[PDB]
Amino acid sequence: PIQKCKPTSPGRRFVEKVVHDHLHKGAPYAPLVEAKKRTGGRNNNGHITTRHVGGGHKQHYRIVDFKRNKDGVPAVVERIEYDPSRTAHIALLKYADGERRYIIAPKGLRAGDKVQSGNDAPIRPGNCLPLRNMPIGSTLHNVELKIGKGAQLARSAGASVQLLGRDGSYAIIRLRSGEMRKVHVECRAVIGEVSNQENNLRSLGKAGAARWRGVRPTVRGMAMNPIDHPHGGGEGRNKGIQPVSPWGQKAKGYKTRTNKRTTKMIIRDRRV
Amino acid sequence: MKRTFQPSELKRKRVHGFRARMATKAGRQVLARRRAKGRHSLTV
RNA sequence: ACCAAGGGUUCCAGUCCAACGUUAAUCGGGGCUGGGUGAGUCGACCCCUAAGGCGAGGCCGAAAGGCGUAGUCGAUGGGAAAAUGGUUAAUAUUCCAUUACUUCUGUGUAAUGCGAUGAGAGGACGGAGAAGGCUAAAUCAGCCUGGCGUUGGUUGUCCAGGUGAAAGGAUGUAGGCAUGUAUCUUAGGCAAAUCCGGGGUACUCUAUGCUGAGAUCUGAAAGUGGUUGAUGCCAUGCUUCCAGGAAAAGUCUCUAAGCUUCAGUUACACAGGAAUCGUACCCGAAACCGACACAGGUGGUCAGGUCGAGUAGACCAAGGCGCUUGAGAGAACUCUGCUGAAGGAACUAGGCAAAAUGGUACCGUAACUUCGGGAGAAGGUACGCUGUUGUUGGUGAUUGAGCUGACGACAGCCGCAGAAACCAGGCCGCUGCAACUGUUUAUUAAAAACAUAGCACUCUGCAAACACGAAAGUGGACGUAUAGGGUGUGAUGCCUGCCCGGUGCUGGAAGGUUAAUUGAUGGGGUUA
RNA sequence: GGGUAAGUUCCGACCUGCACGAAUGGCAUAAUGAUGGCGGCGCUGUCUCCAGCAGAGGCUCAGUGAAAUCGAAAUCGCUG
RNA sequence: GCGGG
RNA sequence: CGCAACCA
Ligand SMILES: [Mg+2]
Ligand SMILES: [Mg+2]
Ligand SMILES: [Mg+2]
Ligand SMILES: [Mg+2]
Ligand SMILES: [Mg+2]
Ligand SMILES: [Mg+2]
Ligand SMILES: [Mg+2]
Ligand SMILES: [Mg+2]
Ligand SMILES: [Mg+2]
Ligand SMILES: [Mg+2]
Ligand SMILES: [Mg+2]
Ligand SMILES: [Mg+2]
Ligand SMILES: [Mg+2]
Ligand SMILES: [Mg+2]
Ligand SMILES: [Mg+2]
Ligand SMILES: [Mg+2]
Ligand SMILES: [Mg+2]
Ligand SMILES: [Mg+2]
Ligand SMILES: [Mg+2]
Ligand SMILES: [Mg+2]
Ligand SMILES: [Mg+2]
Ligand SMILES: [Mg+2]
Ligand SMILES: [Mg+2]
Ligand SMILES: [Mg+2]
Ligand SMILES: [Mg+2]
Ligand SMILES: [Mg+2]
Ligand SMILES: [Mg+2]
Ligand SMILES: [Mg+2]
Ligand SMILES: [Mg+2]
Ligand SMILES: [Mg+2]
Ligand SMILES: [Mg+2]
Ligand SMILES: [Mg+2]
Ligand SMILES: [Mg+2]
Ligand SMILES: [Mg+2]
Ligand SMILES: [Mg+2]
Ligand SMILES: [Mg+2]
Ligand SMILES: [Mg+2]
Ligand SMILES: [Mg+2]
Ligand SMILES: [Mg+2]
Ligand SMILES: [Mg+2]
Repeated sequence: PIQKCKPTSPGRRFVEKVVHDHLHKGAPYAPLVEAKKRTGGRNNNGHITTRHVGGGHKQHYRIVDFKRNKDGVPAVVERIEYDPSRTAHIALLKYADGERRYIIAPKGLRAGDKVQSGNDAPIRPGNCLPLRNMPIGSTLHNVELKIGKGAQLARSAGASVQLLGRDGSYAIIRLRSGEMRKVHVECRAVIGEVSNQENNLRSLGKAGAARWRGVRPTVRGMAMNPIDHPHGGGEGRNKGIQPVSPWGQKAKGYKTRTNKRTTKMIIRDRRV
Repeated sequence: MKRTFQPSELKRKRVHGFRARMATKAGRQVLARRRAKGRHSLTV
């Protein structure tokens, strides 16, 4: 779980690290990793399009099987592994015919456990099933939105959705944001909650720890000049302005959703 | 002090070289202008 | 001292001195004439790819053009192979001698399945730390040669100089890693596979393989031992931590296709090849970047002795230099230092600057504290040389010699002073601000400014919000609400009261007002 | 009130807050700071009040040889 | 110029 | 009292 560090120096006083004794200490499965170069938040044109991005440790991308399209074949868990690209752990499945794959690890999955996919799969954490065959009230993760595309929803370290009920060709689920949504019943989900789940109790402790994760420092617009930010200027400390983004969009409460194409799939949003 | 020039021949040829000028419309207009002036060196 | 970059003949020799050289110059990086750079193994070229670039088609765009697929380029990274000695005025891992190694060709001989653009393996990789085994190197000894000292002594336990052949071949150790072998089988590997992956059996795990420094053997006038000992090597190893650590080819396995008694493959033998370009010289520099033969800047490599923790420092070696105006004099004044009676901050905006402290071991050390600190708090003692005596460690000739490390106890001797020179913290009390390490006005501001971990609010359901872009599209993110963006605050402790009238924002939609649109009415003009 | 012989600064109080005040955060806070203020021990040429000495310039000789400026100059004081 | 008082 | 029309 969480281990607090002794204050043997000022940069250690507040470092709360997450420690897991069951994670594989060793190299990732080599056929399933590829290179992942850093962007710095720069697009095609070479412009910065996302601020506060840059640096960080070199990372390989693990190829996680989000589609789980190997149905009917049982698989056994070989090990649980650190994945630098996400906040959850990953499980290395060895299928019954020798194929090795990566999946998002469920909360209680350990080495030696068995998972399966398809319509026939038993109700068991790590089993991928269409939303038709899931029992109401179940805790799911790794939920599809389009048929055949792969898990898109509830993938982060402690995520999960509630299956609230199916009516027609749409199951109604509740998301972590507090939002009630409908998803086609041919979409697949996985049983259980996502693995890591104390990822949000950690404490970085020092600035350099944030730099290791590829985050660059944030500068307040209050600290800038008027040519740089709409909050800039002023003798001394002044913020005589309704808070706003660097490009002039209001920052407290102003809603920015403008997609009209999928609004009929939202039963109840958050803030209700 | 460190001064601004700091030579490197590869970088010179990749920024201001003949093939770098010939690769765009504006660089070929540079070459046409320097031929119109009668320069003895077209490029670096 | 040697490279890269950059320079471009400055390199070497002969000759000349007008100009250039902050003076003269017979000299020169100056003038004139001539010479000089030798490669299968060094580097580049070459094969391979990263970031990025270009990009057939394609998508987008008034045009110009933009993005991008297939591909094709692009090193700062991956991919064959050489050492020792000698030689020029100037080149040498290139020339010569000796001894190697790599990879190609052919021409044969003997054996017989060869296999791709496909699949697999491998190449293939982080930080930190530690133990060991070694070796270079250094030093001493041994040996060879010479010497017998301008002044007391010096035929020795004396002085000085010289003196340890590498790559490669064989061997396969210290260490490191993997249990291996056989057989049957198989929802996987775009199709095939005898291959890889997955299953099952039997024996093995005091077993097999791979890898591997160094030693030994060989190479091959003195030319042999000890000690210390690497940052080099084993080691791309091992342990541990989290922030989780290139790619592709060369290489190996497998079959597809295609051939088939051939071709191809592999074992050996014979003969022959390995092109092209660079190679001089300069490298804290008078040759590069600074207008200069300019106190600046310039990446990597090597780096000996005494003492020393040390690549600090003092003095030296190898090597290289005396910095391209000198000669006098020895005024004020300026700069840079040294010392200074008595006093000791009275100076001054201000102890500014100077003076002072300073090492090692041991003793001792307050408030306060987030229990880690504070703290080297403060402060104090000892320290040289000579001899005597003890414990101990490491190597290991022949159990233990010789060499060598560490720690003490006594006794004496000398000086003003034993940390001897160089080197090398000043300290304490109260208080504001910012938690802290960091960052910043290149060139008058380093801070209380910025950032920060932490906190909160808010937006965002994924073709996400948001940003860039004319669009295509790209980033966000090969992420998915424990995520991502914006805003403020700023560790931590204790906390964070009241106000929704104003301006925002969010929700509501009864009513008023209200655009394009539509075109009912009414009015006019024309005249049969 | 303390500190000094003597304190517009400093520290501790008081509250009459011209015109503090709670995430443009309030009040504290160990550690940290080439941070601001004040005090002390040591130490001193900072000073009373400067003296001597060393090196480098200055000065003289030989050689080379600038610069800014400049209407023209036979370019004194005082009072007006 | 359209509604309200 | 509000909403909307303003080019001597
Ligand atoms: Mg951000
Ligand atoms: Mg500012
Ligand atoms: Mg503005
Ligand atoms: Mg103000
Ligand atoms: Mg010469
Ligand atoms: Mg001359
Ligand atoms: Mg010459
Ligand atoms: Mg393009
Ligand atoms: Mg085209
Ligand atoms: Mg290429
Ligand atoms: Mg290279
Ligand atoms: Mg030479
Ligand atoms: Mg490492
Ligand atoms: Mg004599
Ligand atoms: Mg070539
Ligand atoms: Mg040379
Ligand atoms: Mg030098
Ligand atoms: Mg200059
Ligand atoms: Mg000179
Ligand atoms: Mg210079
Ligand atoms: Mg030195
Ligand atoms: Mg005195
Ligand atoms: Mg005195
Ligand atoms: Mg005074
Ligand atoms: Mg005074
Ligand atoms: Mg001072
Ligand atoms: Mg001093
Ligand atoms: Mg600070
Ligand atoms: Mg600092
Ligand atoms: Mg700076
Ligand atoms: Mg400045
Ligand atoms: Mg400054
Ligand atoms: Mg602030
Ligand atoms: Mg705070
Ligand atoms: Mg005072
Ligand atoms: Mg305030
Ligand atoms: Mg408040
Ligand atoms: Mg506030
Ligand atoms: Mg005083
Ligand atoms: Mg006169």
